[PDB]
Amino acid sequence: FNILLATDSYKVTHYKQYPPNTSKVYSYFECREVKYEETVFYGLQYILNKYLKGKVVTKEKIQEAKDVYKEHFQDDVFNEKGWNYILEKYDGHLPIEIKAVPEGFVIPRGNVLFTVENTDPECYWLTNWIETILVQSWYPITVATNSREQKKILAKYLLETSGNLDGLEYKLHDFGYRGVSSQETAGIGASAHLVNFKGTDTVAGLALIKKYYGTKDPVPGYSVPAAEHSTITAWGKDHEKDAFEHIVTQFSSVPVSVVSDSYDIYNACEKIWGEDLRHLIVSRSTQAPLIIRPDSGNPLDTVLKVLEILGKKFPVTENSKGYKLLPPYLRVIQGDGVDINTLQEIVEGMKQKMWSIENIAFGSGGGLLQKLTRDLLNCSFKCSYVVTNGLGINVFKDPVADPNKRSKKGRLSLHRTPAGNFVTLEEGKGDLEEYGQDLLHTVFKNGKVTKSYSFDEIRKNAQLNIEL
Amino acid sequence: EFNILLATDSYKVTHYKQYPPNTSKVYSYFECREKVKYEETVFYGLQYILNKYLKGKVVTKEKIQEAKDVYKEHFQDDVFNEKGWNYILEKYDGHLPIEIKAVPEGFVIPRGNVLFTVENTDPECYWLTNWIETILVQSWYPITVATNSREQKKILAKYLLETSGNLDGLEYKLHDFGYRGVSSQETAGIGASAHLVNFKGTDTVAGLALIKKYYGTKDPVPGYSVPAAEHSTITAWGKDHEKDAFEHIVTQFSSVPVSVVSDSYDIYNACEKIWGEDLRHLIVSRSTQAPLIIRPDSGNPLDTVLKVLEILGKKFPVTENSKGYKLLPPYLRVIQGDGVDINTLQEIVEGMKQKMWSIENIAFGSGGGLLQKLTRDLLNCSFKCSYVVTNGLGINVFKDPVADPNKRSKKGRLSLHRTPAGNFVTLEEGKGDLEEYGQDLLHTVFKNGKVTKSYSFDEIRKNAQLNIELEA
Ligand SMILES: O=C(NCc1ccc2sccc2c1)[C@H]1CCCN(c2ncnc3nn(-c4ccc(C(F)(F)F)cc4)cc23)C1
Ligand SMILES: O=C(NCc1ccc2sccc2c1)[C@H]1CCCN(c2ncnc3nn(-c4ccc(C(F)(F)F)cc4)cc23)C1
Ligand SMILES: [Cl-]
Repeated sequence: FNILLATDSYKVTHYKQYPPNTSKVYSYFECREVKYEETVFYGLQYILNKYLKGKVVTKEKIQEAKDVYKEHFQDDVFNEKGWNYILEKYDGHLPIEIKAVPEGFVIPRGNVLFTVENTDPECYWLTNWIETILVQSWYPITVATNSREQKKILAKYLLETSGNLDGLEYKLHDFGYRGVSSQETAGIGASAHLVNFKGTDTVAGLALIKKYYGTKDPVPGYSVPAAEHSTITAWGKDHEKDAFEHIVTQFSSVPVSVVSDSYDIYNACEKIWGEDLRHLIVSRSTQAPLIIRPDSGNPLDTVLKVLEILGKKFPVTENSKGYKLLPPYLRVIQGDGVDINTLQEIVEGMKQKMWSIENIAFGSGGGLLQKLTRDLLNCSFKCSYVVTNGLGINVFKDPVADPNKRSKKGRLSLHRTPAGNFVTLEEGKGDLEEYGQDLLHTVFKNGKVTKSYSFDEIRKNAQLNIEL
Repeated sequence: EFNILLATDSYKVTHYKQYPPNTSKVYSYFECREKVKYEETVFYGLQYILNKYLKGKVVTKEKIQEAKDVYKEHFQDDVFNEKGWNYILEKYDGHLPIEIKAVPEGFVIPRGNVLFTVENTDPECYWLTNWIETILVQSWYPITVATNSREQKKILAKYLLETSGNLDGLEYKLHDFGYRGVSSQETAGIGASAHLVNFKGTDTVAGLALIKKYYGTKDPVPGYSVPAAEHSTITAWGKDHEKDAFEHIVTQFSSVPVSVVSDSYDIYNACEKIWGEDLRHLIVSRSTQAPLIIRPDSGNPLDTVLKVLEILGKKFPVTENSKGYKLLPPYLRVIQGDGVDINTLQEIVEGMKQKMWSIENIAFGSGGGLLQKLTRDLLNCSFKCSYVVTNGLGINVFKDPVADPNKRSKKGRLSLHRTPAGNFVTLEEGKGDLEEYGQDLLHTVFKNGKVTKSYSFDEIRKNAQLNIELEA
């Protein structure tokens, strides 16, 4: 990986664009103002370690960038001198200071989350060179936020229909491995999901967490055996019962998920699971239930009909809240067409039909990890302060067309209000000490990570109020 | 170091226990299922995955032990198929006994056709075909980026030809701004590579290194860029010094095209008063080869572009081209780089045509729309098992959910053929064996750990050409 080639093309030309005698460039990141009123800050530590720390400049990487940019621009605009200065004076370590709110923190929209500035007047251009790298923080931030908002919905309806939050952490399972754009995205996004839940089929997220964050337990996420359409349909259309019987027998003492919509979902629940193989189901342990998985049709209508079918073939109880409950050896997972919008429609529809959320878990793939954009939380990186000719000026952009696009001014700090909320102070006014100490911590300075967090601390920082 | 044993969906670790006993072959295919309609898809991206993740010695004793340890904790049971993976290590030196056949990269294929097939070449590795489903299915992303980018090229081609009379500079009309708007570094390189199948302009440098490394081009670089300002380089001069920043930047880049974002404070003021009066003398002296490209970054995309053009038309000498459409002087152009996606792009060029503005005046930049706002759902990319051999007898397998007709899968051994009318057809149940449809267009691209056929990025670009381009 070459950091010289890891930025937007036009930033190669920006060192020629600042006012002469600019010694400091200071920029910040924010999620500008389900409304997504607060965001989980997560992901920066991965980027600091993988891409920014240590000796990131070498003579080979300088020559490599020079050659590519010569052709890419059909001209020689690359700042070979500036990158050679960093190589010689700092042994390839970036003269940059980054301050950030602790990872896992839940911060309302419109607050400074991290800031970036150069620690050497010669590398004024370096602050915004690494904008492209740092701005991709939007994705772990957005995945963790949107997953936590789904946890809020599940927590509300689980508590309503069951009376507690038992198993809340396993109610949203990550199916997004094949639905995302790359391997690296799969690991990043799955790790952001594991901030809030414990269930994932995306194995790459586990290795990311151990390498860059760490956890007391051996792994941060868990899975169960499960069938796919290929392992069912390979038996032939007339032998779906044989496949079902073989699979739950092979996994008789662990939980097993079995997709049951290969040909007819309703038929499989009523006659195969509910009549032919019913004796293999009711014999199952509470620890290892059969989890029927519908994979097609309208998500809410399918779940309700599936439950109504199973309720008439199996012994239903009424829990202490008055809500119906399958026997402990039988559960349901809906892992098709689940995003935050449809998830809300399902649990509300289940509650209206007096079904407890204990009966169901959810799986999400593309919605959980792929259908998200930087626009969703307005993740933005803008320069707020420069020093030219020895006097610093507060800088901002205020487009006439859009008020929302307006940016913060000057040196920034994050503080607690007297009522315990968050406030971002502008124009260096945090130096007046009317709001206490600045919340941001130096996490990166001059090529070294100076403060880090375990994935256990991040999980505790990210918990819901209902859980506290 | 990447471990292929840890690069699949968790539950596929347990699937070797789930197939019918005495199964010697598992045969699966990839397609963009039938449901801007997206009637045809550019096949691109598989060669990247074959080389980066699948070829060579991908199994080692350390990687087997590593997977065993993680899996035991992950499932809280021992389900990992250590025996099957050690067989591949000892018998084939860690090379995957798999054969992959595929339509050539760059080919434009209508929806509902087999694009590649996967099968095991050793009866002991029946489970391996679908183990690598997750790795292979991620080809949906370069396929979808290339298809959606080509569809935007179609729109630009139609309106450029209508308002100008030719397609000059079409391959530069959609610029890739998506580096910071995507989910990771690897995604940025893959997606920018798929955009360069259809265009030449990119700010995502990672796509260039991917192409050189995995595909290659006769030319030194696949994509090109121009110097450009951002809000940070303008606003750093101060509120009252936007004119100073403008003047400094166009003078530093007197000799090449330079894009200057002009909406930091007031976009309309910048074009009418600053570009159009204060600095007009630095603009009109510019060469045709190195024009000033004014960039508006906010407000309604169509309304801003129209008002910007109306402002510039009154401060600068406009001509009427041979089609009757208005044209800025060659030293002055416009680029709209905000809020551009396939739907918005169509709205802009149509609105420009209604106001008698040539598409020659404008280029477009897209970030999130071009590379991040796409899903596997859009082209219905799907990987399914269509054929298996059990007890020596091959059977055609498929899924036919009652709730959804669209979810139904193809049956048996598959082949892709040219029809008598020149269209494409996918033959099911091994019927391609009959030879009534000509030669199978799928070629073996991967067999037993080796990439057996590869394509240059030059061939891919030729294969993906628009019909309008061919006639011209
Ligand atoms: O009772 C436990 N287990 C068995 C169990 C109970 C309820 C349900 S509801 C769907 C599955 C399931 C399974 C203990 C032991 C630990 C789990 N516990 C859980 N409590 C509440 N809801 C849970 N959902 N899942 C779950 C979700 C998705 C998947 C899959 F297939 F996608 F990977 C697998 C399991 C676990 C839940 C506590
Ligand atoms: O002298 C050439 N062009 C100058 C030119 C003409 C029209 C326009 S309209 C926007 C820019 C522009 C620039 C030759 C040489 C090669 C280019 N030619 C092109 N012909 C037609 N449309 C083109 N758009 N772009 C373009 C788009 C985006 C960006 C960026 F990076 F800022 F985003 C830069 C340039 C080039 C066009 C032919
Ligand atoms: Cl999905």
